[PDB]
Amino acid sequence: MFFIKDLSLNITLHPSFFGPRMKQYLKTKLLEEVEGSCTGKFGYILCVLDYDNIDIQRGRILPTDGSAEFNVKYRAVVFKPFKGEVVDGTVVSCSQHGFEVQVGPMKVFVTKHLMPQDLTFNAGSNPPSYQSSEDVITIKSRIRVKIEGCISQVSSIHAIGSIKEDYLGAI
Amino acid sequence: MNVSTSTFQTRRRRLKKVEEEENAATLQLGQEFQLKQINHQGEEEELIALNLSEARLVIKEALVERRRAFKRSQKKTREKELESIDVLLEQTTGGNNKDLKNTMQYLTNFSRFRDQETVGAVIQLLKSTGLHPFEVAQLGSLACDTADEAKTLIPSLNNKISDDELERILKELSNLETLY
Amino acid sequence: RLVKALEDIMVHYDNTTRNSLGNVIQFIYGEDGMDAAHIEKQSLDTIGGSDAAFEKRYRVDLLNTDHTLDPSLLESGSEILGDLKLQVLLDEEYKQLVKDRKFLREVFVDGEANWPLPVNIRRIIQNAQQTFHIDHTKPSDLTIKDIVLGVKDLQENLLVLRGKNEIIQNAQRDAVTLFCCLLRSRLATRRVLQEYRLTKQAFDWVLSNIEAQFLRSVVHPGEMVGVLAAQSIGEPATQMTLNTFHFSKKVTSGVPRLKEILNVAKNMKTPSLTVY
Amino acid sequence: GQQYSSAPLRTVKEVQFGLFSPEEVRAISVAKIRFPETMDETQTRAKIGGLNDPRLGSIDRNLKCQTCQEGMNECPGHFGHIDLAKPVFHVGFIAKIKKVCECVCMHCGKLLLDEHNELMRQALAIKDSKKRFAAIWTLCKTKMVCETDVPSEDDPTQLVSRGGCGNTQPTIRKDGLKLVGSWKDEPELRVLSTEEILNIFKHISVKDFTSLGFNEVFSRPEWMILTCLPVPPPPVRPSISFNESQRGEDDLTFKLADILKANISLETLEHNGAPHHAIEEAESLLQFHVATYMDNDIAGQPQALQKSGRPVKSIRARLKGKEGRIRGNLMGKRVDFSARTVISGDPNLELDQVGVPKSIAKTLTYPEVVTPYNIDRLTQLVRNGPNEHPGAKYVIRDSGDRIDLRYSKRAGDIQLQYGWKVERHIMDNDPVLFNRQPSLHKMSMMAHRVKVIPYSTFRLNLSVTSPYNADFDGDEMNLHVPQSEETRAELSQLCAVPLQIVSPQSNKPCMGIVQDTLCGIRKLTLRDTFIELDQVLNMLYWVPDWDGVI
Amino acid sequence: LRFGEMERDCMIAHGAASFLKERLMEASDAFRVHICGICGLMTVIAKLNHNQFECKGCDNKIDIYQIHIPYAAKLLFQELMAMNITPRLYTDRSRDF
Amino acid sequence: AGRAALYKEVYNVIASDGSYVNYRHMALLVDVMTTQGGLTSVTRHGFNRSNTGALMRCSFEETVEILFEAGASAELDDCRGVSENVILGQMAPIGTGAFDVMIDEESLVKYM
Amino acid sequence: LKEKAIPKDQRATTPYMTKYERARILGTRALQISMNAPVFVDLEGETDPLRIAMKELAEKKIPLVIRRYLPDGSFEDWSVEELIVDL
DNA sequence: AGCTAGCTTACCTGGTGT
RNA sequence: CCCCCCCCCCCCCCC
DNA sequence: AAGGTAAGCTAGCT
Ligand SMILES: [Mg+2]
Ligand SMILES: [Zn+2]
Ligand SMILES: [Zn+2]
Ligand SMILES: [Zn+2]
Repeated sequence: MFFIKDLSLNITLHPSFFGPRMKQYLKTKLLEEVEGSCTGKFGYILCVLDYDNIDIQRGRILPTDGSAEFNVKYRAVVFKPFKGEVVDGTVVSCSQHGFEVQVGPMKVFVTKHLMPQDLTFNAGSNPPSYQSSEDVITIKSRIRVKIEGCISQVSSIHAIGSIKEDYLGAI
Repeated sequence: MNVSTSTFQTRRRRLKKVEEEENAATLQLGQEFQLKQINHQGEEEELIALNLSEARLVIKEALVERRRAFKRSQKKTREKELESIDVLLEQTTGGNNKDLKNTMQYLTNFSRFRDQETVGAVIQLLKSTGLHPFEVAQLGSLACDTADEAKTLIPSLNNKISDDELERILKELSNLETLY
Repeated sequence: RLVKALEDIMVHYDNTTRNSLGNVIQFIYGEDGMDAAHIEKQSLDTIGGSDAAFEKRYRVDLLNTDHTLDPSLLESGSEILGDLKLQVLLDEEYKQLVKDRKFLREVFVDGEANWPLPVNIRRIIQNAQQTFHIDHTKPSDLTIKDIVLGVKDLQENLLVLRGKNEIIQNAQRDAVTLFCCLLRSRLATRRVLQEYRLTKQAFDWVLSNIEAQFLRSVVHPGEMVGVLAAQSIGEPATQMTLNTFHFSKKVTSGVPRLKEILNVAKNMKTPSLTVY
Repeated sequence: GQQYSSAPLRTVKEVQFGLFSPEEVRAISVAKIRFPETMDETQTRAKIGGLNDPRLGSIDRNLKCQTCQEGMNECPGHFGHIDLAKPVFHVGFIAKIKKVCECVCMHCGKLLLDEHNELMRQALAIKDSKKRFAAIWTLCKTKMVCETDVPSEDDPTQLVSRGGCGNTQPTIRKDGLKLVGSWKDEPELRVLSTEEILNIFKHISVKDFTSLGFNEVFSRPEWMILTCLPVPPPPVRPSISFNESQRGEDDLTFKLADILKANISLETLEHNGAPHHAIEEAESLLQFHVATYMDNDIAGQPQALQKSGRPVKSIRARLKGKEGRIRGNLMGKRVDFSARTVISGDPNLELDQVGVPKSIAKTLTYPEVVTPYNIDRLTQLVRNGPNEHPGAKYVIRDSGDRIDLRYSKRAGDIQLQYGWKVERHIMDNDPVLFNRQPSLHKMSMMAHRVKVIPYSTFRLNLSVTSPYNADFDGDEMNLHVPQSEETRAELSQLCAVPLQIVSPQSNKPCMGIVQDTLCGIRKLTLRDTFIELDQVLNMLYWVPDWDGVI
Repeated sequence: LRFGEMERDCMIAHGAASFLKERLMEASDAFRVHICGICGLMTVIAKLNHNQFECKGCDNKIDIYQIHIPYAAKLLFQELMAMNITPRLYTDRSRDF
Repeated sequence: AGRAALYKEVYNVIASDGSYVNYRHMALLVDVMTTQGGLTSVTRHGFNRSNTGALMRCSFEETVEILFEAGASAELDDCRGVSENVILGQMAPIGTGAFDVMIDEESLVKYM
Repeated sequence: LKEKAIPKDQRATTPYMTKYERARILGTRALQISMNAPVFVDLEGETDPLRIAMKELAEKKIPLVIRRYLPDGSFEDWSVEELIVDL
């Protein structure tokens, strides 16, 4: 996972921008929209590649308004999480319910019940931790999580993860 | 919803049912993440999955070259790696893109292989395996000691590779690992 | 009904006349590829008259002392008499004018000469005669090769269909057949020299203008030629007083006959046979 | 209409016609529709959870759609449904339903003629879906038995089983909205139930129905029989709600309540101690209203009259042309930016001009965008206002909200910004479309140049009279004002009066010199006609383009 | 005033396509609908404010388009659906000529 | 010969009332009535029964009965007729619409 | 299938610009100029968008291309610069 | 009682405004 | 749903 | 105080 996908946005440009710095404005409008965005379909569109070689093609002029529509062909780095993907990450939050791990652009939440039964919460620590006879999971620790499922919300993807199984947990 | 991005995959989605299936490590990723992809030239091209180390370098490269283009139009190591990257982002990105800043810090902090030289050698090694781009990316991103660790965390590998061949590869990777 | 049946007919970028299915109705609009507004009734000279009258008008025989071009007509006059290589060109010219006359008498069986065609040639010559202040007294600076080849070459530039292939190229020839019959009859050597007293400068200007005008005359792709035709038949039918007076056969006419035709009426009022 | 939507704007490239599966109708539906009642939820003037906005759209200027929460000029309205107690034929398909029956075995649901019969093979071969169906029908109709066995392609001595049952086929005839068969001392006559036809139609193979006119995705033969009825939203059946304590319900709203009422009586009857041949009474009634709602002008039958003895408009009725949706509202519409008055002639007008009464220029506007070229002209026009002739009526901001220059407290202090629009009055030399109905000519509609003039008539040059076919014995003419720089160009560059001089209809001019001018031209150009110096000088000065050379 | 059928014909004969469109849209009817990209119906629940789209019974909140059509056509389409006929509108070509 | 006769007759009616309509207009009509197998009338049964767009054919004479058959037989309107774009409030492929207009970034920069 | 784009060499449409092209070009450009678009010609005191467009067309400084569709769907592209404006 | 002849029957019939 | 209003051009002969 | 036609279908011709 973390992919390089060929994608293409359609952008309508107003006649005031029909100057020589046109292709410039188009490429910036592309990055304004596309970069930093997040769809369920392709995932997180993190960074657009080969800025110098983005394909503008010809722009068809839209009938009653002046503006012209271009289909900007481009290629970018994407992050799509999946069920069963084993991910390495950092603990960001910690409660009676569990802990959230940051994996690149997204967060994966680990349920109290999706951890070994030996691991138990301790609110009486600064900051709150999950204590075991061996390890202590807290607000800065590195964890290997197995994604159990995803949910696509607005402009992000969140997932639930387990550390119950073998070879998973604190690293 | 919004004026979102299209793809090079052409759908025949006419009235017909939301027949959609699961996404796993049965290597059933989307139709969007099928092995047999089609580039902007129309040619069939194989899926590009990136191990953290690669992805780190791709983004860096892209961003550096972008800064160069922005300087043309203007006319007419470990912790320092993070320090520096956050300065390149200041210059090439919109700042509002919190996703990329978050990714860069993650990639910078979780990459196994620093320099391009080593990443090329990792690519060369896993190249020959004949495994799926996803399994190849996971082998580069996840640090495993035993073939059991690998085959457990990457279930799809199951009968695809010998236990010792996988264990041979795993040694080459731990040897190729940068000393931060 | 006429409008609703023709709405969708239009001239495409291949000069073909098609409907909303892209089915071919006409291979070129109006069998000639010309816009109706750029057409004027013109007389095809070659068609009519005595055979001897035609001969006197067009025949140039440099090998005959009484049938050459008089040296008062052109500068080359004296040196042209008895030239075998030029008579070859002039025999070539005359044989075509005869061929054309035969062809025309096949199309217009009754010998009607006045037909609406593009490019009013009479007016071009008139304007040339005016522009240049032609003096029907002084010998022309034209050569036999200048007239004969000038016309030959102009014909190559009278383009209705562009396209590299024998289908379209034949199609192009077919489309210009009639205009050329007119063009050749009106720009023959004896006429150009004896009738209009054209100079090289003047003859060049006539040729350049026939070309420019000919291309302006061609239909424009996008022409909603279907509605045009419906409205063109439709509106004159509304100004029909009829039926067939209040009285050679008492045949049904006007609106009821047009009605008969469009409906493709099986039992028609006045069935009749004309036996020759 | 109005308000920004992030959705991608596209055009319709294709229209896929088809039929609604009952499953679709229910899946599309926002409300179940249970009560014949419109509202008064125990007298309370507000829509009921039963009919019209049980979530369908607003009756009031409420801004509550409940579904989209959008409000009137935005909400398209959402369909609901009615689950019918018994199946019913769709009036429109009665004959097709009949014909399909005549092609299929009314028992095993097989096609009566196999690809075994030679004439049938020819029919199957037919590429055109419609034509193919007519060939299969004329062949199958007459086949009154479902053969078990048929003579093989090889030797007819050795018959091969093609499949299907043995069963006799009924001779079907239509009686009202029912279909009655006749099998074979003395024939058996019995009505074919809707449920019965449907069960057979559900059993017709995909290969079989696609061999007939049908389509596996978009229109399965089973869908011609209504099971689940879609309820159109208020925008289709407007409640013309005059006052608080007064109704105003649409014809369709009542017909639907009749349908509903018929359906409840049936469901109650059939659930309770159903006296089986009292059920067929309420069932025939449900069929009648579902039929009479789509088409009321049914061939040889009693029209569904209203309380008033007024036939009740079917949906079919609204689409039947010349003033009727398709020809009435779609091929032609009444339009804004249009004017009409009596026409009169003017020798002092240029061929291509049109005299426009000040009144009409002061009403008709052109939306001109504020640009550095006209920023000054437009501010004066705004300052002049809506009542002075060269003036304007509205200013339209970047925001989209309109400033009415006759009521704004800031009407005398508008500082225009590039990009705004000034809806200025129609001015001299603007291109406008002028027309005289019946427009039977391309020349019956031509682009003229404005000339703002006193008096209430449109004024035109007499030589333009001929193509319009207009006299001045009280003729009226229409004027249409283009609103785009793009459409103004269209008028001036394609349909300007001078452009129309020589007509392609007869390859000659369609305008010439007429009447007084034609009469006096003969008179002026006679041999005895001589003009003295005095007159000569004025005759010369009258010609505008004159060289100044006597 | 009526820009009737006959007047539509003269405009066609002239070749004034934009003028014809302006007469029938901006100067009269013109309305904006949200079409589903799958079932092609006017089913979309545009809560255009929260930027929410959705065609339930397609479970589609992604493949949605906006189209500019004469309100009378929107009416026509609802009237055909009212009689069990599906006039599905698509923004791409399936066939090809 | 049917076409030839058909023109001859159509012409003779226009000619009778004195008037003259250019050859091409009558030719075009006579050709439309002919291009199929035989004589296709300018009627409800004639041309309107052609394989054209459901939406365009319904705009003349049989409206509802047409749209009903369109539904039953799952017809697909290609949207290339004038009538369809008129119903759709779209620019028809008529004259001014018979082509498309594009900005070329290349020339834009070249002119500045 | 972008095999519909007909190459520059082997382009059989007219080298001359149709009345409809001219009308749409002028209209388009005038509308664009009207909505504060950059102008490619020195306006010699001009202030009307149509008159500015006619000037742009006369000096062949209109950065537009006509896409001429053929019955099958194929098409030829013609630069306003290259098309002959006789008419 | 195969086919066909004479019925019968829906479909449309210019444009605009008290 | 009526109704009206509009349209009702041209032209019989003689070379 | 319709008219012409294209379906369809009864009655009454083998
Ligand atoms: Mg009058
Ligand atoms: Zn709503
Ligand atoms: Zn059977
Ligand atoms: Zn849908």
